[PDB]
Amino acid sequence: MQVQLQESGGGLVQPGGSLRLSCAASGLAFSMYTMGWFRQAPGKEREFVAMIISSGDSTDYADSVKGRFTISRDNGKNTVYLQMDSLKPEDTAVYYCAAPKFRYYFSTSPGDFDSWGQGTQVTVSSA
Amino acid sequence: QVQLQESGGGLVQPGGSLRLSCAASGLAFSMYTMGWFRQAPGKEREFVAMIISSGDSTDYADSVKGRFTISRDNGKNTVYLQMDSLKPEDTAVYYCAAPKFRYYFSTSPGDFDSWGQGTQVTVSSA
Amino acid sequence: QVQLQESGGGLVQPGGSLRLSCAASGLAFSMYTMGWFRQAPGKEREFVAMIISSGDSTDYADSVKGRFTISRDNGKNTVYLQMDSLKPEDTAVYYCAAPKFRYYFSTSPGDFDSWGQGTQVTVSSA
Amino acid sequence: MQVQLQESGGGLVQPGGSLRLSCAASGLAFSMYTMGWFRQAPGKEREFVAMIISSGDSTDYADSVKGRFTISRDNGKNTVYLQMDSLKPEDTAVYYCAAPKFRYYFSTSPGDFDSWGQGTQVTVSSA
Amino acid sequence: TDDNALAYYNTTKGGRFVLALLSDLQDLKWARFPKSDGTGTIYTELEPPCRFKYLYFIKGLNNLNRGMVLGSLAATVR
Amino acid sequence: DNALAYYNTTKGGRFVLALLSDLQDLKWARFPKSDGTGTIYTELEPPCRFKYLYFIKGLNNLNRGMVLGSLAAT
Repeated sequence: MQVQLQESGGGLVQPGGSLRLSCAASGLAFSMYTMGWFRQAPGKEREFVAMIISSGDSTDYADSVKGRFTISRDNGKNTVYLQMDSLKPEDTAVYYCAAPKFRYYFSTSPGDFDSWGQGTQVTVSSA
Repeated sequence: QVQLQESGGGLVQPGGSLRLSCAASGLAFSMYTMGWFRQAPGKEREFVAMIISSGDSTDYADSVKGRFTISRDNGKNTVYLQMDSLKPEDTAVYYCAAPKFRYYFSTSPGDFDSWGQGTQVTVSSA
Repeated sequence: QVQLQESGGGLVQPGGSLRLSCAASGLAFSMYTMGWFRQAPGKEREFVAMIISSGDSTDYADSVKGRFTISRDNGKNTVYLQMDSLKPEDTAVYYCAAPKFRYYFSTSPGDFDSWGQGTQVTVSSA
Repeated sequence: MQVQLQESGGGLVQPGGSLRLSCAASGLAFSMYTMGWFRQAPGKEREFVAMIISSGDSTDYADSVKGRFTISRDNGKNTVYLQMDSLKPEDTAVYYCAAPKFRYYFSTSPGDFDSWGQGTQVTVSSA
Repeated sequence: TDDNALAYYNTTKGGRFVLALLSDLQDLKWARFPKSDGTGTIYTELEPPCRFKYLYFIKGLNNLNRGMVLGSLAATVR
Repeated sequence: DNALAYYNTTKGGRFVLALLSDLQDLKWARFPKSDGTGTIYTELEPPCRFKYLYFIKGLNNLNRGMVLGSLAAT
């Protein structure tokens, strides 16, 4: 059965505000996967943002978001979340939830993934 | 915010089998009784099978008793419907149904609002 | 302030049975020895049966020994008189009798002032 | 066997005085019934006054008589009583002792009873 | 101990639905049931409670008043 | 939850509903709808031994009236 990822929570917001991304993962033994988020700003390459271990009690973040973003998960609902606070304009990107190919493993290389959702847009601007 | 993706359907010959799948997204799956409904052409959706949250007790419509088997995987948040000894009467669209609250189910199609898109099951000579 | 309602009487045929009842109102029933009296036409009231407060010992006139059975229900404050193998001689008005003090009884109709209205018992061919 | 209820204790009395109603119940397993009193003032509907549990150690009263009336019972004599103190003129009514149809139950609805006694009159007046 | 049945369950063997009351106090004696037609209230005596948290069974339920207490609860949820 | 209806007196009181049978293998209880529009299933809880008594879970604002109406028909 195919893995499907439904991302939501993005929008237009002003600098310093917050947002909360959500990802519902269908079709995989979710609690055995390390899950994470990537983002791809216009004209820039897709980069790692954060990751969370299968069990939910340890995490890792890109340096550019440390202290401002919080990743969490809910093993019962098979959902991952990204709490984004103190947003800056350079945080503008399409955000992608990522599910790796195998269990108990993660790569910071977006080329090592093939289950990508459609993503959800985040815009941090004056408007 | 609660999504249901069904699959496993197709066209088979009477006496054959099929296994439907539904992966559920966005709900505390292991606390819900889950089940399946079916809707022939024109006729109204009818109850097929149900399985309690923990996965170890079930109930079936009488027309499928002994032939169908419902099961679940609380890990993948998926429920299954194994269909054996298929009959033409079994042709219909099959729906995975998740109720609006935990630990309960109803055989009334009207009591549901989380409906998948369905999966077609055609049992015929071709 | 002490009332006795009797019932159960009627007209039966010799050899038949009857069961009289008396519900007592207004007395600490379970501390009284209760009993029954009967009064044929003209003749004076005679002792029939008695039963102690606790319900587990009894005494009968010799003319009814082996045929009648007195019992009581301390719950409903009722005493009963089961009459079997009835004879014409048994025709009379039956009275439930409650004495003026606890734990005692007398077979003397004169020693009583709590008398019900009675219930007619007629044993005959009709 | 039919249930019979013999009520007494009513009379003519002056406001502020007292009275004491009594009811001898014949023909029922008395100690298993919740018993109670109703009253029906001239031109008014019959209303609940008070009730007492089978065992005698808990009670309930209509609000209009709380603090002034006391219901009690004697399981040996199969009798219920209503002590009425601080009588007011609006206390004038025929008082009825009530025995319900079943054991361990009571209704405040006089329509749910069929064993009614004749009642006993209470008159609270200047005379 | 055990009390009587609210309704009978035609599925199991000797199967009955029982009705109980849950409250924080352990002194309760009767339960109240406003009647559906508003003509009054129905009181039912309770059993001695259990501690788990205090749970009381109903002793006044009969093959007949069952409908009135059922009807009462139905009005309460609406 | 196990609340069949809420008691409005004090301490957050609720009427609970339990099903009793000779069995201990039970996992759910059925309540046919009085309209004939189907049946309601609710899961039971670990039984207690004193027969076997099983409390009922799955009682919610959507099915309380239907289960009451189901036992009213009984």
